[PDB]
Amino acid sequence: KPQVTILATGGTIAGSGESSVKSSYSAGAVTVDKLLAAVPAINDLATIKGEQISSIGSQEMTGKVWLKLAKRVNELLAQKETEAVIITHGTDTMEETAFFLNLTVKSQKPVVLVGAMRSGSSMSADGPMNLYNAVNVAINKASTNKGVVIVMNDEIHAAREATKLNTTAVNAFASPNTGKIGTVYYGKVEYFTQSVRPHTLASEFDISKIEELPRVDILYAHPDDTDVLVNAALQAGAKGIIHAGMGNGNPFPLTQNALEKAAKSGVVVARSSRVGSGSTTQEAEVDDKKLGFVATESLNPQKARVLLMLALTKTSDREAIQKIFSTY
Amino acid sequence: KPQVTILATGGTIAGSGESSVKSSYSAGAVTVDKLLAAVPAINDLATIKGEQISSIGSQEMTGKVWLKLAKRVNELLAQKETEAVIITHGTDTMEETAFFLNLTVKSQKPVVLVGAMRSGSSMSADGPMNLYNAVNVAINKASTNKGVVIVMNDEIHAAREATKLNTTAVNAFASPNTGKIGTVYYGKVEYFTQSVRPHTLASEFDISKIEELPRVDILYAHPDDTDVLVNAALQAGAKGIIHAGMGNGNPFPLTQNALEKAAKSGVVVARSSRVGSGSTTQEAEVDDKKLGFVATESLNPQKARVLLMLALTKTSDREAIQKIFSTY
Amino acid sequence: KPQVTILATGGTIAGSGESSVKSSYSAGAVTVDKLLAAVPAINDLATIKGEQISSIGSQEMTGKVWLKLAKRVNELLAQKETEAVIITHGTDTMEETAFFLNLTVKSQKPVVLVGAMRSGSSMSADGPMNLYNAVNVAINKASTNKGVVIVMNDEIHAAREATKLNTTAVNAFASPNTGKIGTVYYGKVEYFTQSVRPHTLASEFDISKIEELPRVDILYAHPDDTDVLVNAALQAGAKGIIHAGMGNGNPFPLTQNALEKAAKSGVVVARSSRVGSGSTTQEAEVDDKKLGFVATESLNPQKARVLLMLALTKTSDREAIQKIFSTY
Amino acid sequence: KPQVTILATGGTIAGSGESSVKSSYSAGAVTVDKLLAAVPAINDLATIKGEQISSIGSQEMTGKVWLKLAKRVNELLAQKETEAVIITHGTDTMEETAFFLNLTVKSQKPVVLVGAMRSGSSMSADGPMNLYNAVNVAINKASTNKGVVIVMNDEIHAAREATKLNTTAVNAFASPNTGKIGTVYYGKVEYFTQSVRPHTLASEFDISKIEELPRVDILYAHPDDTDVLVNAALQAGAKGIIHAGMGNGNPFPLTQNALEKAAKSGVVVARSSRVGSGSTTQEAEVDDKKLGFVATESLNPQKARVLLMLALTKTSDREAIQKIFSTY
Ligand SMILES: N[C@@H](CC(=O)O)C(=O)O
Ligand SMILES: N[C@@H](CC(=O)O)C(=O)O
Ligand SMILES: N[C@@H](CC(=O)O)C(=O)O
Ligand SMILES: N[C@@H](CC(=O)O)C(=O)O
Repeated sequence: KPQVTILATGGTIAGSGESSVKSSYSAGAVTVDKLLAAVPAINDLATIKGEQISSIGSQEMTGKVWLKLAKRVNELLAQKETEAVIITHGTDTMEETAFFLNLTVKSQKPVVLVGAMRSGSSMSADGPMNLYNAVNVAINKASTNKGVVIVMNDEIHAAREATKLNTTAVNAFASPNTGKIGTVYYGKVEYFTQSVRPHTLASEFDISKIEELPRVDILYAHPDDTDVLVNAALQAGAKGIIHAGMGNGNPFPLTQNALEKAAKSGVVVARSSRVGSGSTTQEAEVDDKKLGFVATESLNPQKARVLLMLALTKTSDREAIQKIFSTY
Repeated sequence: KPQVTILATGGTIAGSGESSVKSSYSAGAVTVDKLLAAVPAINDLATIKGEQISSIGSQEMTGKVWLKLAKRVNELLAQKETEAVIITHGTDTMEETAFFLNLTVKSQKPVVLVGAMRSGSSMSADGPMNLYNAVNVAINKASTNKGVVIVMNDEIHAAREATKLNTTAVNAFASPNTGKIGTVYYGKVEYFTQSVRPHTLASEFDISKIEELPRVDILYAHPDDTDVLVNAALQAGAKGIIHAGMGNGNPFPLTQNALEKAAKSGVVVARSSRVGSGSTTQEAEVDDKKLGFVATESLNPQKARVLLMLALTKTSDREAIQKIFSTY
Repeated sequence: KPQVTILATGGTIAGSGESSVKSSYSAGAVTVDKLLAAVPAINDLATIKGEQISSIGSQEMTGKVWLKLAKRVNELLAQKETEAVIITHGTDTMEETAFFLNLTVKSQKPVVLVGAMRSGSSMSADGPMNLYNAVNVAINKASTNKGVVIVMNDEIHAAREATKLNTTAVNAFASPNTGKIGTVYYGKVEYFTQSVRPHTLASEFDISKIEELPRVDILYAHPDDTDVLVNAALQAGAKGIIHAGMGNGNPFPLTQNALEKAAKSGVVVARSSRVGSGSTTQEAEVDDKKLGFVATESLNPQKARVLLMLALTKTSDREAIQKIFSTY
Repeated sequence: KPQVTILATGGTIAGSGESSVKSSYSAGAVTVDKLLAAVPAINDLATIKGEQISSIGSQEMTGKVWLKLAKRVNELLAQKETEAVIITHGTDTMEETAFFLNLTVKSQKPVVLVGAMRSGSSMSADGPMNLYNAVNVAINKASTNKGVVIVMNDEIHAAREATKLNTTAVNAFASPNTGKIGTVYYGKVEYFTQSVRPHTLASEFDISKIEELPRVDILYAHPDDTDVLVNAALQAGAKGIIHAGMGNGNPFPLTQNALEKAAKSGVVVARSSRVGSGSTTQEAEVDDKKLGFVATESLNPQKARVLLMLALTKTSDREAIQKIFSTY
């Protein structure tokens, strides 16, 4: 059987309450032992080890945990015995973690993120099936060199493309600019596409000596907008600002003036959009070269923030950062 | 022929350059005369008058223009001769203006907003067809008491439900929580549903004596979030804050603490979501009663902001504002 | 507590195996007693009675069962004590049954159809939550006069609009031309729209004395198509044919010739589309008046078949049937 | 400039009426000269030659035209000077032609299909932009070895995945199981994914000596279904039958019996679904091995028909054809 490590970042996503007997096997973490008792079929698929990386809701995630997680995944995948890693994660910020890992994990071995939109104690809990399917995706031969993926609701999503698009639905994850790369239905894994954007082993980013990430704020645009939030971000030491613009990345005029001042001060200003899908394009209404801004193209604000944080570990140059957005 | 007024808020959405002869008829505004020359078939459908309300891109919209527009629409629809109004508008913030009018226009006569995702001078410009269809919707007997609608890409969307969900596509408008209420295909209008949430003549809001709207800021949530933007909004005199939360409206802990302090000071804090669709629900992970927050339910951040601005013209009471979010 | 009857058309959609004790209460049907044991929370919401109408997979449905079901629902809802009916049904043809009931049930009281895309013995079975939500929708005051609805995956779909759009997903039901009319999330029911097309008490159709429905076949169009299936339908005594055309209802020329001959013989030919969404329109490429065909407008082939079957109980007149398609 | 050939299969998709002067250049086909006059910017991108392959609406397409087109495309792409082919085509059956070419063109050079949902003479015609973008996709370096693509509405779709999913909308094309592989916005081409299913140079099929394709019929399933259409297809010499089944490919019992008899006679029976998306899976409710059927997995009925036609040029063996459906 293949060997896989499950890294937990919070509580259990499958099952509820205490186990009906004390397991003889310890996987290495109580959360993971609880998963193996809730979804016993996973033991027939792989030898499972477990680790508790953090113990939080995903809305409490920080860069410090991202760095810890990425360094550990890199260590685990460098081991000959370890065939893949599965990370159990809260759904709220799963897309941000997945995208961060997709640029920092230096391996072709599968890395699968999975969660649950319903509590494990709920009627019709989705966690058990989501986990079972995640293990099957982690051990599949075709999963190699696909990048980091999210497995939810019988679907396999590329980390660059995935987002949570609904507050409550079991089918909340989507890839609105490209679609799922594959499917997993009662453990049967099939891929139909793959990303052509560089990831994992092909990424230029290396976080192995980084202890803290650069500060990047996100602003939400609207009619009758303001300069005071730009100013407060600058005052708090923001190294970058993602602006979630109206339509195709458009600012209100007062805010634009403030962003232009931020960019001149050396804070990188990257234009995204509040709309949900599509590219925030170059050479539309905003003269990015004249103002000193980067266009984020086909991302969203929260994933753009992750990429700009990584870029800022290397450079604050506008052209070099535009090239990063136009590559990854 | 029915009499309709077209109100322009910027430039032409159809045609490009100068007219091939000087019209004998003036509709009342040069922009509208240019529309009638670009889409001459509309003159066979209605007697068209025109007015220029503002001359801006929609990313430059302000509450002052919203108030001017709402008061003028109410004046026009009070005239016996005027059967409907059409408003030409930039796409970026069309959903905000439409939602504002849906709660402030005191009439059952149709109010249609229309725009264009491509320039009128572009190949395959969408403005001419969008406008032709908009006039057909405005004059249709079934359009009475539907509320304010957006007509784009052969679709009729209810203002409560409509949003721009893509940066560039001609089909960028959607109603992600309910779908379009009708269709309009080469001018043939058909309704399949109507909103059951109160609007227009049934709305409690009245802006006839309001000269300035309450300040309401929007915040974009993310991992490793901050208190400084909350604090800057408070300092700039925000009467309300929309928080675009992670997942089902969840804040990061530092931010939650700052929002709790805002709410205690009498600034209304309303929880929405950054995700794009679904309800930001009551009685999920955030104890709204204990912290002093409102749940915005099935809106999005930018329409929640419009409703909170209107609510704040009447009250800052938490319970009363929750009832308003649960009604409209 | 309100009184509701659950009518089963096959097996259980929630739970698996035998009950852990023999219930003292009999609801009136073993399948329903099994549902009450699998989802005990439903007993706190309503007094439940049960009946077994048929015992089949939905792919085995026949007009005979539709007639039995419709007559029984009409009898139950005529009783003062009965507040609503819930029908448990296989997903495959749930849309056809729902649409048939929406034109034949002469009552404003709620009629809710519900099923499960996963077996009740599966990990993460959706039936328990789907049923719980269905009962909550059946007892809600706002559900009155909404027509027949389908409740799946936390969504409320109007029967006229609903379809199964995916082979396996828990989120397979959709309303592709209009969207869901409401939501139901852990039993909390909210409506946002309603149909404006006539249904239930406002329908002209009455099946109380009908023992067998007219035969209507469906044909699937494609390049290099044929006349032999039209001919075989005619030979088998088809009273109507739904043609699932290419694009906006277009036939291949050989097939068109055969359909024109069918229509001249008195068999009603109604044009739908194989594409999945949108209206099959009048006055596009096919001259329906000259050829003797009906355009089905905003339906799909299988729901068009249901409406044409009902129309054929009354008339074979082309204009009268076009009016039926353009009304319901 | 790169040299590209445009092959027309019907009339012009852009422009309308006569040219304002007689061109000095002939591209080689009057339809193509009319395109170059309607969209003159294309002449700055490439040296364009033109050919008229057929003169029909796409609803009149036959296997004979598919064979002529595939052989000609193979001849052209074997020429050193020819960098790509563009094919103008009716939208109704564009997905079938594209899928056929994707399995029969023996080249990595780009092959782009393009059409228009509105007439060139319409207001807001989409053909001019669609064609401009199609030429930009054809000449882009990243378009090599992507397989055959459909370019519509600013989107690049893989032929294996693309379908017309709406009767009338300009955004009618979709890839419901995977999404678009790239974008093209005012000629700026970007790819985000590529198909991992074999195509073009990697396909086993070769049509160079085939003069007529095997007959394959499609049947539309429904409640109270019949055996007479199966029987008529057999009688007309069908070598294969695609069954568009209820839900996950389920037949009605009478029909299943007739299909079992067909399969025993050596007619290949392949199960697809009427639903619109998802896989028609193996090992669900239908025992394919026992009955002698193939599961078409993640296609739709009309593309399953194209693949079964090509499979039947080589074999009628059940297992071998299941492998073909599981590969391509
Ligand atoms: N708030 C939870 C949501 C979930 O996991 O569904 C989390 O993000 O940790
Ligand atoms: N930025 C423009 C976009 C458009 O109209 O499409 C506006 O909102 O005014
Ligand atoms: N074939 C089953 C499918 C389901 O219920 O999910 C039925 O239609 O009865
Ligand atoms: N019926 C036309 C439709 C179009 O091109 O949009 C065809 O397929 O040729």
